[PDB]
Amino acid sequence: SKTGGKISFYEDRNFLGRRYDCDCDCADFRSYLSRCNSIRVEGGTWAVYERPNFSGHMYILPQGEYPEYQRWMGLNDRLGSCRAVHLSSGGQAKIQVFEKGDFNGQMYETTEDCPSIMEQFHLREIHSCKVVEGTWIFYELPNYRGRQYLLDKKEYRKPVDWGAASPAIQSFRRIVE
Amino acid sequence: SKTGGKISFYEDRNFLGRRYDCDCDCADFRSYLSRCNSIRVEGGTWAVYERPNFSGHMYILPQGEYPEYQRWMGLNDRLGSCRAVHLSSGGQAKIQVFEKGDFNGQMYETTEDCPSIMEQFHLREIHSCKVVEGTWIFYELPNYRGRQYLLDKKEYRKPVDWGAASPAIQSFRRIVE
Amino acid sequence: SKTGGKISFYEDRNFLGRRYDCDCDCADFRSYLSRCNSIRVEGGTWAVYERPNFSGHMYILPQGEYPEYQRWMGLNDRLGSCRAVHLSSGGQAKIQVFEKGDFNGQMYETTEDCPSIMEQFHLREIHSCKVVEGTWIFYELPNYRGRQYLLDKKEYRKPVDWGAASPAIQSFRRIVE
Amino acid sequence: KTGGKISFYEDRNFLGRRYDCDCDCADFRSYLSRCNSIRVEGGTWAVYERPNFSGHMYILPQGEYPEYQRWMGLNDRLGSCRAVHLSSGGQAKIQVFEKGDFNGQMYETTEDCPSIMEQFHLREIHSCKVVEGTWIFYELPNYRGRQYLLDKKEYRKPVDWGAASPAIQSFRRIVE
Amino acid sequence: SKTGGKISFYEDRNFLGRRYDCDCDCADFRSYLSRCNSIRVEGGTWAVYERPNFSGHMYILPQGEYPEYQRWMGLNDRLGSCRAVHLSSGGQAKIQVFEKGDFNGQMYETTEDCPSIMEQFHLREIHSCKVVEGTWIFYELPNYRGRQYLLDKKEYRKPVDWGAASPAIQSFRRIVE
Amino acid sequence: SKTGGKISFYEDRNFLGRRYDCDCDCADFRSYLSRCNSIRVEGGTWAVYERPNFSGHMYILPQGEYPEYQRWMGLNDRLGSCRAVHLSSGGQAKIQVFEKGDFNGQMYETTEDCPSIMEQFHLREIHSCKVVEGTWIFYELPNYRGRQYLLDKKEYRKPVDWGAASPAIQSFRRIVE
Amino acid sequence: KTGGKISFYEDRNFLGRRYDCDCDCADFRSYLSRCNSIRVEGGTWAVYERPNFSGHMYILPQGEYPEYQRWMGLNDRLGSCRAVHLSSGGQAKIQVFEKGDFNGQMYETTEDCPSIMEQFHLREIHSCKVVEGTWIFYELPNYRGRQYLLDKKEYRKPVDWGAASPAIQSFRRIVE
Amino acid sequence: SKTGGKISFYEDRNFLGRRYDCDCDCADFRSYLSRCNSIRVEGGTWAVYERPNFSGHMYILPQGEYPEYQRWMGLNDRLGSCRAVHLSSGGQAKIQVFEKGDFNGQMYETTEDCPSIMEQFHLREIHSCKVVEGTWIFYELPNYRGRQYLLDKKEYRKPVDWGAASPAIQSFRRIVE
Repeated sequence: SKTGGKISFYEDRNFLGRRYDCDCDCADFRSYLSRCNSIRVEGGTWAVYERPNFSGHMYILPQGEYPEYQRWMGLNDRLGSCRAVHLSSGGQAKIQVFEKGDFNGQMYETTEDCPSIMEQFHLREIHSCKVVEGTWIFYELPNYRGRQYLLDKKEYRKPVDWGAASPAIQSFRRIVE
Repeated sequence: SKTGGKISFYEDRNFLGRRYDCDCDCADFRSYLSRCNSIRVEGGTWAVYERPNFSGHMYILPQGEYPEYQRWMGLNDRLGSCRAVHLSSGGQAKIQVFEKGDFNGQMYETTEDCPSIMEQFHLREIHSCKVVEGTWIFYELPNYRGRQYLLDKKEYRKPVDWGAASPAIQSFRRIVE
Repeated sequence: SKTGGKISFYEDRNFLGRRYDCDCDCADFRSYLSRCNSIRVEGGTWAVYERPNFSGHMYILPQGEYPEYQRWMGLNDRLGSCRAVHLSSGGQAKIQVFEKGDFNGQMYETTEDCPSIMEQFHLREIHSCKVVEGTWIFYELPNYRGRQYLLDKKEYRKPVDWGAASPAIQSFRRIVE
Repeated sequence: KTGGKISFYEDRNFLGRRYDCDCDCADFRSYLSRCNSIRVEGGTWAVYERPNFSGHMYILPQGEYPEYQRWMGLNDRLGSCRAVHLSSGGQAKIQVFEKGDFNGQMYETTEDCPSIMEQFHLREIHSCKVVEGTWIFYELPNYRGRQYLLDKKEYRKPVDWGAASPAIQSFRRIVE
Repeated sequence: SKTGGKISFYEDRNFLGRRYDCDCDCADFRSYLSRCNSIRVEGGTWAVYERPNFSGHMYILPQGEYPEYQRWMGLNDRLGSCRAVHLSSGGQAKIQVFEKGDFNGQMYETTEDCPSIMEQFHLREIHSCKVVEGTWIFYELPNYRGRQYLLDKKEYRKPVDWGAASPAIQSFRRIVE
Repeated sequence: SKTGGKISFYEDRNFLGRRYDCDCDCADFRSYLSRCNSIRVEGGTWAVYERPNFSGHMYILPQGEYPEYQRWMGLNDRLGSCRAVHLSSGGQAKIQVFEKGDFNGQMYETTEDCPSIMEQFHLREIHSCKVVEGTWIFYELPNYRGRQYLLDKKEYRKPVDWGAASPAIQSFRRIVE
Repeated sequence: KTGGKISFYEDRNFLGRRYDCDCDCADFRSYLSRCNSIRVEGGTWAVYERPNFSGHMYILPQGEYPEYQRWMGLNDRLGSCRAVHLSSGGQAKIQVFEKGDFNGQMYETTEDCPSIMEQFHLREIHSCKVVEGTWIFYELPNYRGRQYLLDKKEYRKPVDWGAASPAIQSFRRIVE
Repeated sequence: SKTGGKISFYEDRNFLGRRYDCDCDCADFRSYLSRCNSIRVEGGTWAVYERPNFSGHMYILPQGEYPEYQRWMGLNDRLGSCRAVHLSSGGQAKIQVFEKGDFNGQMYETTEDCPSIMEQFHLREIHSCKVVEGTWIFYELPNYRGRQYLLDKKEYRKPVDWGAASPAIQSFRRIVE
């Protein structure tokens, strides 16, 4: 799963026999193993399928050590393909900003970035803000220059709550994983 | 929120001189480094600060290699604390579920896992569903048993749309990583 | 090659700036890098793309250390997706066996494995062979047991070139790994 | 070769004295008395009962072997191991022609081609078919221009692979 | 205070079932594990807690492997937060230094480094010294130059006792790790 | 230095030539290298000596990258032995406990552990405490059983400051690195 | 063998296409055109100008080589590498006698000894001297009891090594 | 062997309980483990001691997985110090060269290297040799340049058994690594 995601199939109970290892999708492994009867998932979370090419019944596995096929709700040692469930769509973040403080004045909501809040919003300062999802950097200047502040919480009622000595912030941007 | 992640500070530019490694949050390394002119971030995103105990001008450094401080928009060479940003992958994950097909009849919206549809809600079948944020697993039988189906951020107009030949679904989970 | 490849993209020349790493295919990394001017392939062979979703122009990158976008024949630094390339190990070996030593008798070829060459091909013993490519195991009996001998890509007139003098073999196998 | 390593235990269930190898060892009977379990983290390995690769011999893929009977072994008696360099590459073949997928013009040599016609007399290659391996076309010779990718298959048009003109002057093999 | 360190929690005993890795402080993993019956601590010392946000009954686990919770004197199987203990190696480090031999004459006690004896104190030579806590470096010339001598937690009755043929010492540092 | 401590010597400036690596003391390496002209210290802090068997002039090196022998204050490429400076003597911790709270009543000081504070100190409860060095676990019962509390700070004025709902603590113990 | 790996770069200063080996490769001219830098992370390696170990050949310890002239190389032309298994062990010899450090009783065979006198007729060994390697004495035979350790040296008393009685019945070699 | 050894001590049988790891000698680990009933040597060969400061009874432990104190012949679980053992690589090779092929001429031996065998031994060419043990390099000239050939532990009557037919060599070297 690209952050250490890997999964290892074994042909005997309790991690024995031949072992086959997979870092990505793999649409068939019936060549390497005849049967899979235990799995260790060291990284990530896997769709694992009975036949090859992602066919048959599907069982899914996160990090952990599975010594018997029944403790993934399996029904045979028949497995043939696996797909990594790659994580949530990054498109989940959102933020609310206010003109006056303590959530007063005109308030504007956005799931995207903001180069010049003067231009897209016609506000000079920002005195309070709720983060509803995600994490955000506040910039004192347009174009993501200047003093930086990190909004890793939920709500903020005046600029010092994000560690600013002034309401001068003029652009903001989301971080992603 | 807890995997590999590492930051390295060098006294001199181009990754030279005394070196200090932070693999989690450090509130004062001024006794190891007198200065920092170059950073390497092998993993994660970091907030570094000019002063210790996370104060002063702060910069965010993603993975990357920064041979002088002007590459992290640094003002000068004084840094003193480092904090690693957590970027919750377990954000919101909503799902809607209906008792009739094509989103008719009774319906619920949940944020959380459910070992028994007919316990927590009063639906025996499930015939349509909306996934709003995240990706979920549908189970044939109560308490996360039976055949599993996997449901990404889509809409599902009939049970056949998530694979299932039937509407016999009586538990569901959200994914986490 | 196998699934252990890994490629890393840098935003500046000489392996500097923000860095993104793949070990599997990435539909988009435009939400991670503004540009790309150096690449480091640590494993595998990769196909890289100007645009997300594998559109645009395509450059092929083998293992090595690429300090500039012109050292992979690129037209500029706009890349947006990548995807590892495979080398057909499910179709990378055949064999030619021979009833009489030094290629007398009649010539029997396959690219599959053979359980009981009696059952499949109607010979009692194998006296010669040339292997097209691949590595192969002979066993004494049909069920793949008994003494085993292995055969790298070459030409053996008499059973002495592999590990015995008895002609007794009744099963053979290509090995994928 | 890449990341291969094998471990021999004098006792079953991966206990006792343990001796590790990642290339070949012609005799390790001095380090190891018996051998009743093996771990193979990477690669496939040939294991010989006696030193310098003699005696009965077993193959073992990666996997975990707690008894000698699990690798079909006869006793606990083994003393040398060779790693098997499975032939990587060597199957890339080709074929070309200046008209549409017909045995008219031909060319079947498994080297490289910096020039459409210097490395083999031909104006422009109009279609092709590999017999194994993966090959790369280059819109202009000495391997410049638009890169294009072909897997072991048959082609019948410069649009059966993604391109515009039949403009094609170079062909290179891949190995991994 | 910042090197490798890792803790692993298993849903089931003897290191089995779903697994969760903490390499720095985690304030709530109840959404990854419903339980924990076995822990592995590869690095560092940890505080784990029954409830999230570091509350409830707490246990300290050093490096080790704990196959049931009764091995960490656990009361039951509910754990929810993990915090890594910092054990400051840069504790106190005092040194005394005299202008005469055998601890006679003017003398100072310091906790901190000193680029010039004859700047901060008014001694040209240094002829005796006591190391109270820690280990220090003596330098021939001011500003951490010249020949270095190394001084562990000992007493030093004359300059010859720390190696030096002379008393020409005019800077010193403490060690840090 | 046993927590990842390693050092690498190179026979050319800027990390080139033959490289020799050392995890422990090494009383000679003039066989492997003729000259050392750059060093990378990846772990720990090293005494490094001019001749073999820890002889000649001594230079010491912490973590960092030293491309020229002069930037460790060297004078030649002559080096022959190295010793790891292993960290501070663990014997630095100390703690003060009080009968009444806010540092009242009889007060007892100890640099060692305490099995039964009733027996060694004849105190039933402990209502306040200063840690002067080290880190300590408080036990509600004798013999290090019972509820655990962690004193990772400096001073504490009533039991809840170490998270206790009661003054019932009866043994305490130091942690070491 | 243990942890050895070598990297060949087509370009100087560790750039270009790069091919890695940790066992031997008989020919890698297909993966690598030229070679102008090498990195050797582990082990010592023999590098041959031509395939299957032919041509001129250079040794390279671990180290970092940015030019071919840094390994005394003649060109950029090389195509195969063997890892050199430096002989580990093989020098442990011995000698024993029942009186005090005198060539009276003798015994010089470089195997093991579970029994003071069955594996070689002698009551108790009273002193000894190894000619190389490191050996271990055992207070009682079949290698039980107080262990004692001898480096390549000469001894002249069961107190020249740390023990009480001259009680000594077993001797075992070490290899690492 | 070399410096890459590593041994790990467990307080319970079957590699359980608290664990301490060494890669270099440890005068005391009684401040870390109450007991020891299983050991894991991952590299090297180790000498372990009942008491700190290498006193008490001594057990020698080669690479392997020791689940019980009786499987290293111990008398109980009180161990308190350890220290790696070396294998004399500064005295592990000699050679015997020969003026005339197949051991005619007179017999010249050393265990050192030889720069100019002309200067040292008064021969123009080397026609035979047997190597006692060790690996050796012949060069064409005295300064260790020219063509090189290597020689593993064996017996070569004519210069054909090593890589040439010309007798021209004037320098040779034992290699330590």
